[PDB]
Amino acid sequence: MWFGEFGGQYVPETLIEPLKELEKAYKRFKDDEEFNRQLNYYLKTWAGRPTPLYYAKRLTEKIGGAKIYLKREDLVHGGAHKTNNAIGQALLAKFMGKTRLIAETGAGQHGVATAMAGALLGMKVDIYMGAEDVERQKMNVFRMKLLGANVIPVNSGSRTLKDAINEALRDWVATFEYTHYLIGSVVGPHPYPTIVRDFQSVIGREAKAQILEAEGQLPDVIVACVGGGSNAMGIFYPFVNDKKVKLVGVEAGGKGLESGKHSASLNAGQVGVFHGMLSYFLQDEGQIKPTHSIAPGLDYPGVGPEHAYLKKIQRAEYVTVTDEEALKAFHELSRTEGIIPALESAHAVAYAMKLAKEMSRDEIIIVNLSGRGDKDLDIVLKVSGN
Amino acid sequence: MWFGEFGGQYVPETLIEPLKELEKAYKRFKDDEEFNRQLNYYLKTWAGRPTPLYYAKRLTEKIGGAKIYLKREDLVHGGAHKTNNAIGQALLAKFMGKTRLIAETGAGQHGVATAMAGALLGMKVDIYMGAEDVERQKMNVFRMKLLGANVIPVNSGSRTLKDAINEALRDWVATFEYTHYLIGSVVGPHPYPTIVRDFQSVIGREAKAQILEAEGQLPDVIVACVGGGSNAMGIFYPFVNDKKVKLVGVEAGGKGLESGKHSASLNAGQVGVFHGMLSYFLQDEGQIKPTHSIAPGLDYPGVGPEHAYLKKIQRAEYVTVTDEEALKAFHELSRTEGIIPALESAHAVAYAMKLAKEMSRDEIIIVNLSGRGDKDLDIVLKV
Ligand SMILES: N[C@@H](Cc1c[nH]c2ccccc12)C(=O)O
Ligand SMILES: N[C@@H](Cc1c[nH]c2ccccc12)C(=O)O
Ligand code: NA
Ligand code: NA
Repeated sequence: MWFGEFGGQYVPETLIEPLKELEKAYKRFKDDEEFNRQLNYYLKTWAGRPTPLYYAKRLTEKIGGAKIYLKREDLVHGGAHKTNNAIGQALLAKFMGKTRLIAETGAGQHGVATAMAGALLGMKVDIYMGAEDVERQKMNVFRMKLLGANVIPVNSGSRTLKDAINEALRDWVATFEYTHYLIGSVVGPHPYPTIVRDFQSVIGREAKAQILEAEGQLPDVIVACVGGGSNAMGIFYPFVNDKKVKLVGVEAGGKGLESGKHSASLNAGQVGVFHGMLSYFLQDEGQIKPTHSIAPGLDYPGVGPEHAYLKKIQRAEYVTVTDEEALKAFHELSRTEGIIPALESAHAVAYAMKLAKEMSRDEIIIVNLSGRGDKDLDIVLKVSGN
Repeated sequence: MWFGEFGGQYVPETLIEPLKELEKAYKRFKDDEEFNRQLNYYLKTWAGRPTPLYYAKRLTEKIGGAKIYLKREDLVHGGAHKTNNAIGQALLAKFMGKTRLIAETGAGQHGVATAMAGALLGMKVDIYMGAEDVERQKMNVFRMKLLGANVIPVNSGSRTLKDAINEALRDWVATFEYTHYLIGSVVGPHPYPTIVRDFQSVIGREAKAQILEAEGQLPDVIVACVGGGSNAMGIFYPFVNDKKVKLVGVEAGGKGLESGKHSASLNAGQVGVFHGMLSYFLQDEGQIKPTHSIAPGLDYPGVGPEHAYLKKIQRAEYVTVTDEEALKAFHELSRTEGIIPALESAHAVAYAMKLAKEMSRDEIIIVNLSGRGDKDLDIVLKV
């Protein structure tokens, strides 16, 4: 439930029952033979795992520093690592006898992944989405609709991701007997930060074997972008006990840290309690403060408790990258390696490039390439221009 | 060079030298140990091969007949099978000492695949694209520029794919010393229909191994959509000598075969020489007729000569599906399996659905799901 001081279950008593039931089911199924057979089979045949680990030789040579490898989560079905979590939890839901999935989304990407897994497993899917986000993510909303899901605009509060999570929890209180709340990152009340991390850990287990195969040793650094923290947790977690492996999380610096238009909770936020967890949040009077990133998956005012924990014990370092740096990295990866990254992933690429220049040519960086940039084309067209 | 009577090399003198140099380079490198190390490496670590073979359980049970498996070329880097050919020909070009790629595109999908492969290997890339297609494919155009390619609008003729291929050929004649012309499907003069089919055959080889693992037998039917024919040849070719495996190719029926708006060359075209090859072409006083499909990859007025051959010897059957049926299958796959298919691929899905209803529950159909539908979201929305 806790990662040091961070985590917990700060919810009304009406959620205690659904959360206890989910904990019990997960403890039962997580190591179950049949559950893991089916999950692996879907991950393989439907999602396309394993993803490759790709040596970005041109990019490495251009920078003239450490070797840069990309863990190619951009190749998973759906175009992002979120699918690994959507399948794991949807399958758990199905083993729990649930017939409906609900989920929040802000960028839309989780909503799509949820819709895809619910279509796969024959479940009803309802997606809560703040109205400001719906307006800004018309194509992802359309994807969710083609996939058979219903999108429910949330008009309360600030009409964004924080408010969609709050509305989804209210729904789950009334519907948990047949509904599973499929949370999209390593956030929320226990057992969600644990479960989502466990479903994303496949990324690091694969990357560890692949890098051993490619280079005969562990990497010197692993770099991942941090919104809520699930792609980073998925790649970090199997290297947590390999003490020589540096772990770097990259937050959204937005228009700059001193601009106030960023989303860097670990860098600039303060301890707080929302959405059932004690973690770092960006807040003013204890209110959640508006956040921004050019990468819409990075725009959440909190961060997962397990990251707060790794930061506190100094197991992992957390840095920031601006919108402009990320954008430059997005263009550079496209032109240099023929890989169009998600703007989220482009944050991690931008930090890696900086980092590589300072290291020696026999050192190794693995970047988690959390998604592909098709979803971002409209935004990049508007901001970069034609 | 020929498939039965089809194919060939019917080009001006000025194209002979480039084609014969390509053909020698191909002979040299196709089985070369280093060339195949490099190919396999890029296909694995950059493209993501192998792609999985997926049992479409919900769809199969709903229809109630044959089991439907999908060969998931939607999961290749770039979201379509074109990447296999783009890699293989770009790498060839690189081994030949070329520094530049040119390529035609209509739908923009080949233009993107070529741009990606050029970027990967550090080549210059110029894409020839009919002005008509440029205006309908804003996002693919954008993709190509992000990948560092240049897009050259073509304003001659009808300003569509056939004209792009013409201009690319004219450029290649001038530039082949340092440029490779990376053609997009199993069409053109020898050795292109062979080279493209050889670089797609990986699809069939994987699918063969994968269906044996899954079901312990070969399939009853393999179904693929057919524009120029490359995804279909890639999946068919390794099964050509397995005499019990039926091969079905699905052409764009457009607004109906009666309607004048379709791209069903094998089904309603006539044999003719165009783009250096004898094959089936849709023709009016003998000029190449305008063509149409909702799936922009299926709108070439010709078809690859290896298909013309397979049809003639009756080793494969060719059918058509309309725009309407393809769009219904696009929606059905999305809702039932959580896979949004390319509108090209949705033609094969739509036919496999029809076929499956008529077949037994222990029979097996493999559909080549040649692409994902992200690229098609604008046009499906705009509808
Ligand atoms: N907004 C993103 C990522 C996301 C989903 N749920 C979250 C919860 C916390 C932080 C980020 C997220 C999306 O919906 O695709
Ligand atoms: N027009 C499609 C497919 C294509 C490329 N070249 C071709 C030649 C023949 C037939 C089809 C094609 C594209 O460009 O992506
Ligand atoms: Na944050
Ligand atoms: Na045709």
